[PDB]
Amino acid sequence: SHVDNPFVGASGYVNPDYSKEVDSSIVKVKDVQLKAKMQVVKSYPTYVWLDSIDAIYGGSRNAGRLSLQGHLNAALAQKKANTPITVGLVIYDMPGRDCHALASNGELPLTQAGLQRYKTEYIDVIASTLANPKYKGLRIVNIIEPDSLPNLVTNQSTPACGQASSSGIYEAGIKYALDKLHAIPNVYNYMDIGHSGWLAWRSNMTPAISLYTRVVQGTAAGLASADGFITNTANYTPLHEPNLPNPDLTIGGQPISSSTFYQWNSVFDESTYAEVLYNAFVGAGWPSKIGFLIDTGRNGWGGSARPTSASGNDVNTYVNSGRVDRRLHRGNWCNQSGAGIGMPPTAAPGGHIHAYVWGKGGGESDGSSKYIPNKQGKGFDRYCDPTYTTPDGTLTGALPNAPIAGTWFHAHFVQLVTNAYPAI
Repeated sequence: SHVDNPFVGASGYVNPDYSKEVDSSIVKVKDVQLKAKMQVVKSYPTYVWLDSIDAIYGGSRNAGRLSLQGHLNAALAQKKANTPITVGLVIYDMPGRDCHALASNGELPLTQAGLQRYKTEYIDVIASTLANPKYKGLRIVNIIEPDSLPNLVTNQSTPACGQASSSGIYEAGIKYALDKLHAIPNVYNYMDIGHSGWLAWRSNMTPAISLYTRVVQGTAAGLASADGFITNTANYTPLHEPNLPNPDLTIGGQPISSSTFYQWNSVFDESTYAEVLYNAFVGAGWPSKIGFLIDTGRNGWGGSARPTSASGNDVNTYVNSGRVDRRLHRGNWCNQSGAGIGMPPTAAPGGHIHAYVWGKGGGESDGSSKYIPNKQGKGFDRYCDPTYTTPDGTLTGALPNAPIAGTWFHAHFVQLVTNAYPAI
């Protein structure tokens, strides 16, 4: 029943809510070739974010979206005979969610009372829904709480993150999620582990690896509770930086890793990141068969200005000429301009990569560019404000006139399709 890599030989569930979002853009554009590229984009599986208790129930409780059961019912109707199918879910309601965000939309407080709600009203309801014999023929693939554990390693100076650590609540929430979800034999769990590479940098690697190891080892099944890891969830870092294959290359006596853009971080892309983590986890005693997912929904960095080479007599000129990631700063995560769709969802593309997945479907907003009245409790994170100067000293790169988090952003969508790499 429980196979090593649930993506092998399997189709994927195509979410009709994402299709309906895409359709809303198709009818606005008169370019029939662009319409066609959008038809193709909505043919790909996209992950379903359970970003609140309300998201489990759908309907009027969640902006008209399908309930969890509605998703699982639709998945049944898409399953081909004698062919497995994966249903992608994002488990995303940690107490004190997004401790490093300027404005988190997480509903649950970072308290023991918050944790008990997480257990009873969120995880337990999801787990009992997934355990229904009606759905035994589906393979459920979970992205486990993005934007949670890595902050305990890199952002402990932020008070909310220091408290997520010292309270034990993040670790308690992950353990409970893994215990209840791994107990269902057709459920596969992939631990979110960020994207930047800062988790692997210098004195961060040991606490990062030991943190993930300690949390999963303490579950009932130990390391078997996690089938693997996922990087780049909802972010933009490219699969490869093809013009900068060697971070140690020196120009003017300095390695290009020391350019402004990388700030001494030798991990330039998600392929390098996943391999660095894989080797470290195997070094910590994880089984060699662990797999990595990479979210490639918005990390293509294509279009007609994508660099094809690198040149320059100093590391900054060189790196900036050649990097396909065109962001002002690798810390800019919201509604990024210039970004394009990346690799389509792809099973077992090579090595220890179990799959390329569209963790976040391109076109949905990362947050509004102002505070917009809404009934979902979605706020205004200045990292979504195009005019905001971040603590890193650059603007955000976010697209202007953005709607609230998790709702459709037509202008970003058109841009993402136009700039797809590979092209649609």
